[PDB]
Amino acid sequence: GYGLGLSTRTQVTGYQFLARRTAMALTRWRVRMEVEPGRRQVLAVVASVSAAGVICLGALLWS
Amino acid sequence: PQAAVVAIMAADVQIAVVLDAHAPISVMIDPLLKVVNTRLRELGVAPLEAKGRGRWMLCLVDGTPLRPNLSLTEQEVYDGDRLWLKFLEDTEHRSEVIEHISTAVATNLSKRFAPIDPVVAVQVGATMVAVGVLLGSALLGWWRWQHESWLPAPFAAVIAVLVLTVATMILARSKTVPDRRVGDILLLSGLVPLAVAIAATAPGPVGAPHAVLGFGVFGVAAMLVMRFTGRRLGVYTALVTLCAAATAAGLARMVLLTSAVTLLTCVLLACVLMYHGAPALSRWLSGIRLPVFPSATSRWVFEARPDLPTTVVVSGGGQPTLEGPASVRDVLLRAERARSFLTGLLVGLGVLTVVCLAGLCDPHAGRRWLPLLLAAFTFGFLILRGRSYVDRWQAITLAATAVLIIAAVAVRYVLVSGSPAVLSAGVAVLVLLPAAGLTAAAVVPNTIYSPLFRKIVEWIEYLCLMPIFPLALWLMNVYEAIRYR
Amino acid sequence: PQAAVVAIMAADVQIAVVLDAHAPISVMIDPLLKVVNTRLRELGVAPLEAKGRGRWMLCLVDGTPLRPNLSLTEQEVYDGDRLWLKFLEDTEHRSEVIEHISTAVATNLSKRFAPIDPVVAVQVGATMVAVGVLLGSALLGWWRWQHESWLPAPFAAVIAVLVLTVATMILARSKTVPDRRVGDILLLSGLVPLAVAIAATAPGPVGAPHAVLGFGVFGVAAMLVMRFTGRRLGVYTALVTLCAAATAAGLARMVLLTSAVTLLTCVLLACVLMYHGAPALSRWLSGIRLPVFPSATSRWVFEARPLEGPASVRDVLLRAERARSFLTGLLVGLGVLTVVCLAGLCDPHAGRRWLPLLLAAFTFGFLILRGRSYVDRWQAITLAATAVLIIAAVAVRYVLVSGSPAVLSAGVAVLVLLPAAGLTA
Amino acid sequence: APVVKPENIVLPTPLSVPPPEGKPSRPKLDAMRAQFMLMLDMLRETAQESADSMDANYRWFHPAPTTLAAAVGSSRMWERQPDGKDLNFGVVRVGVGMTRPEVTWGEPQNMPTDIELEPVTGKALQEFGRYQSVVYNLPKMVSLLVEPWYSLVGEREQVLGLTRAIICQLAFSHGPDHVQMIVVTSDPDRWDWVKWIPHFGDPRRRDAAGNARMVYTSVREFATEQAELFAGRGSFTTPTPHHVIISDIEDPQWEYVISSEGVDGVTFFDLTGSPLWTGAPQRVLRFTDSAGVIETLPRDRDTWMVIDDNAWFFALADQMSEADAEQFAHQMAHWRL
Amino acid sequence: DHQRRFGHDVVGIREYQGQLVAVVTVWLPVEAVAARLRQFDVRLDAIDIVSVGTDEHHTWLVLRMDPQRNVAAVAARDSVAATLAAATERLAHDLNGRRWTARPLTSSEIDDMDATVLAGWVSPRDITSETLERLWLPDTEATAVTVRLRPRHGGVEVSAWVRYH
Repeated sequence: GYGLGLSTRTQVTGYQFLARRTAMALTRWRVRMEVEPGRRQVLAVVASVSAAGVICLGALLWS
Repeated sequence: PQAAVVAIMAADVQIAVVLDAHAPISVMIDPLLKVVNTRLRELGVAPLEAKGRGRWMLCLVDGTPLRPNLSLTEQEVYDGDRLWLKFLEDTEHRSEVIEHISTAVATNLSKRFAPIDPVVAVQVGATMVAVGVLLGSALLGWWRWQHESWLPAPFAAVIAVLVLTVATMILARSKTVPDRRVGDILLLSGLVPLAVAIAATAPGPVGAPHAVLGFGVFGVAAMLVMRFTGRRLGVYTALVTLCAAATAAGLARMVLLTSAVTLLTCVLLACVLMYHGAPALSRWLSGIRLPVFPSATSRWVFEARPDLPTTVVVSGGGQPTLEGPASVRDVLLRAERARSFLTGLLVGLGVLTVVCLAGLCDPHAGRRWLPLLLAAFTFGFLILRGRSYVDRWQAITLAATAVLIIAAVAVRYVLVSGSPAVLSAGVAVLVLLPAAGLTAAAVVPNTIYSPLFRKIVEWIEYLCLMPIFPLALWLMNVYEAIRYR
Repeated sequence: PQAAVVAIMAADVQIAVVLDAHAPISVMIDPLLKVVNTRLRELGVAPLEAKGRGRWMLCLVDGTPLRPNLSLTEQEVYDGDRLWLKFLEDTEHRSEVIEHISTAVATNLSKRFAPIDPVVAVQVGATMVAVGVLLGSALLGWWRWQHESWLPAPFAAVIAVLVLTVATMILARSKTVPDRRVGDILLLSGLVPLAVAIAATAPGPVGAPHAVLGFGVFGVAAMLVMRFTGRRLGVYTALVTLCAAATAAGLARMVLLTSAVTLLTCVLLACVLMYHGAPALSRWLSGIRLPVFPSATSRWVFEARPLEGPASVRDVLLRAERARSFLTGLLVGLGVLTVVCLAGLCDPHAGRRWLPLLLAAFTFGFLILRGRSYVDRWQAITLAATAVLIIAAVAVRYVLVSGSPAVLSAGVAVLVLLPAAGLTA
Repeated sequence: APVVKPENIVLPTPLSVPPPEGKPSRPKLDAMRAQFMLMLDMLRETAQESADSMDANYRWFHPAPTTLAAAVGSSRMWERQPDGKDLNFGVVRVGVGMTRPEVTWGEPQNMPTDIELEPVTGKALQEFGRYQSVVYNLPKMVSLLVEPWYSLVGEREQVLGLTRAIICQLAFSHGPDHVQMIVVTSDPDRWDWVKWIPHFGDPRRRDAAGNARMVYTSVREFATEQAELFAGRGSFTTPTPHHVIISDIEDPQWEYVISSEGVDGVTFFDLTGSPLWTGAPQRVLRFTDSAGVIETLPRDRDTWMVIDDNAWFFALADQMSEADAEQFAHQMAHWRL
Repeated sequence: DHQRRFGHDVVGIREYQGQLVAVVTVWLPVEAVAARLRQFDVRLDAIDIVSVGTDEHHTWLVLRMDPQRNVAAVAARDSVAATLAAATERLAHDLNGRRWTARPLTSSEIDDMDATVLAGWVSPRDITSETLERLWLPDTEATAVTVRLRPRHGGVEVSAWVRYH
């Protein structure tokens, strides 16, 4: 049934897929996903945080 | 011979009789009263008796009498017709003034020229009590701020307790089945004096942790109110967002004694991250749960054909019960709950990001161009983000947030600085930028852009989204700290 | 037994009938239809017919159906009421099921809520540019208040003339839709920078000459846009009321050297006269024969329809609605004047401080008494609201500028107790 | 009359994925999932349009009992002869419930094994098969020509409401020349409203009011011996008037005129469910909920044959009050054709 | 001004920022014609019983209505004239019956009524009932008795006055 247990990669990526599809359904009332901007822009946030960490490591060395 | 069978209405009971279809009314109305009286005595009801002067005479349902010298068939009476047996003072009682009136506008216009219904009076009174208690709590908080004393804290507590008890008694259904509005308005309004009293309980000039505890108790009270009532999800959701941010900022203020600029910047980063997780959180809070996956069950065909919800008619009068589809009806209700939560998140994050960008004080010389550039990037962020939302009030919330960031930074520079150039630039952006928004709203839906240009305008969103984190770290001077510490 | 005379209506015809008050509705609904069909067929009008599947309902004119198993008396229909004889189509149909969570959420929100569209979008743009230019005009006024610079007045003048020309072009070219309110919003927004531009041309330190000039020109421009367009006529009525009072005060401080207290009291006297004068003055203003753009109610009456003939009822409806809008505007403007003058008079650091409190109490009672008089919802609501805000203003002023715990406690007590007393009623 | 068309639609094949194997294409998979989900939605909207067609068909042919006030035009349009109208000549509405649609979901071929089956597409196809295999809130019907009798078991008012709805559906849809009705009761004051209905008129005996009303207070009281020289019935896998005999008398004399086989061309509705009439579980319509949920053995939608031998949800009964039945009866008494 | 409708008879209307319509009637009649002051949706401003003397004797009911108090009722009808025409016909058909006949005034005979009211003086009295019979007694060459019915606080309150010669 349901309860705390163990799960595989294919299950977790499938869950993330359904989460993104529900997010698009909620925000935009469409469910066609030939392109999803949501992934693109959360990856832009990830790039922001990664660049922040990179420049954080860069300024540790010289002065 | 032919006979007609009709239902005589007399003394509020229905009596079926058989009547000659071809004799005149006045011939057969003499034994008919005897038959009706005999039936009434069988039923044990007070028999028909005349008073004054007049005749026994049969009227249709509207009251028009039958012609007494004509048979039933000559007056178009058929089987199963209902006739009222009455004693009338005169033989003439028609009302022949038929009148032409358009029924659509007649049944329409009455409800919107309606006078003041006392349910509206109760709602107005509850609203104005809400405004009054909010003004009282605000004045008590202002007195506690200006005049550090033990006086305002118990008085706000008493008012809060009495208002909440009154509101709960209203919501206790003893006085309110249909208008939860009164109870919700009073309940929401009474929470603010409670938070004011709790904050004023702590010593010091301010409420001792710079009023962490007031915002905290306000937030948790709103969370519990949603947990128990669940009606006004958007409003309490926005208030919970504001209270959560204020409590986090205040706890970092008293624990770490860090600068207010650092606090505003990290709260800004929190809202920036939170705008992207807002659809997910609205899904999660609404109770929408994506289906559990079969881990090891080999069976995949389930012919269980789930049963029917029988929605009993709310009158409870034995009416035929209707049927919804299944348990999955709650997907609808959780769906409007999710929309309400998401609208609340957008409003609250909008307020927080407007407040955080009011941390731009001095003119642009020196390092002050960096937070202004951060404001510009977040403006482009929010104004392009609105494509991702379809419902009008969410899109308006994002657009309004974007333009209010510019409005707030401009008014702060023109008020704090005494430079006429700053004033001219501020009034110039105030008049041009929403005018540009109006022109964009007028032109863009009515013209057909190149897919290339659509890709660039798609990419300004991402390109202004990216550089805001290093600018945030520049404003927090974490880079210089790592340079020196 | 009782019989209730009621007038039923069906198939654009109203017929007066005398229904038995105690027989259930389901008993009478059947022969009543036959009577109505007989009367309509006698008139040559096409009789009522059942289409598809459904049932007949007697309904109140507000729209709710009556209960078939209960008579008129149990469901509180009384003599002289009107009933509506509908044929409700049967709503009973299959229930769609969308098993997938995401698709179900998408279709349920898409079917039930309103998406954003260009019609709303242009109005949002107009609203926000209105807010922006109001902030800009108020900000230039703040700068000219703080500093003696002549240069803000050219900025206010140029932004005013640009927005007014844009509004006029939109009103002329795009008059074809009820989204011409985009032009109205812009023009209402742009009269204010014109007023502050004219006012800032008054030399020397800011004061009454700037005030009298600005409110005078703004009220005059309000009256012209009344006569030229006559669409947003309620809000222009409120604005011209406020400008009339402000211009009277400005001329009273320039032609004379009167104190503020005397002017506030005289304005209050004018307001209490004007609360009596308002319902007749609005019927005078109904006849001003400004150009006829119908508002929402009249528009949505005319969509359902095509001294004699329809021109008469069209004229009557337009006149009545204009009168209603004028009167509402007058009440709102008078409420603002009342609250601002009672705020101005009630200073606690005055030896005669007991008297304006008495005036506040009597006028509070007067407005609440007068609130019972008018039949429209928002008019009575406006009167009750300004009644609450006068005591709110005097309480907040007394607790703000006087640093005493006693007056603080008294104000915060009455400010919660007296609207609660209103809630009890 | 609205038309419904059968279909046959094969379900899409779910995706497959190899499991990983120890140690000592996410976008492609998501695109394939999206394509699968769109195909599934296309099938769902096809199911919706077919279901709406079948809904319109049934509610054309079987209205709600309340809406029978419109008593002309479609009145009495059923025809005796064993073709065409035979598809609905004998059958009457009893409530609302589930039924299988006209689309037949073909079993998807090339199903991957249960370890290779991708979770999301497999679960979504599971749910599609579960929920789109029935149509919800459609009229549930009972054929008078397939059973010797039906029995109603439940509280008194529920059973009476269902019986009034049954009587009214027969009276509206079938003419007096094809269906005649009898009521045998111990409580005659609850059946006084049926005197208006033409189908209760006995043509042989005439009185002042017209044809004699066929309501009897006891089974012994029967002067309709003409309807009792028939044989035991052959079920209909048409006799000139089919007789419907309501009974709530609770009399041990029934089994004399009622064998185990019933009577040809007559159907009985045993109100007050008794051990005499409940001797066959497929003929028992048992009230379970207070709201009026009926449970009985499921039957085939096309042939009315019994599917399985355990009781299951059948319909939410159409309970119709005495006031509404009397209103219809007054309306119905106007007509003579 | 004249009006015709679905109804039976032509009704004369006079208008001067408000409508005036008279109903003639032809002893003691019921005092409760004020029940028809408040019809189903129309709200008449006043009902004046007018009777004049001299030998001739004439009696009229004159109707006053303001459309601005009746915008909801007028907006559903085909014209503002057809509203008060309908109310006039209702009151006329209500009175028409036992002994007294009633009919709405033609527009020319409205001015005839005005002329016969003019024909070329005492105070109002407050306690009204049963004094009307003794009020008609004193000698005159002409006399005009009139009683006004008005809606008041949801009810009907009555006032009257008379002039002689």
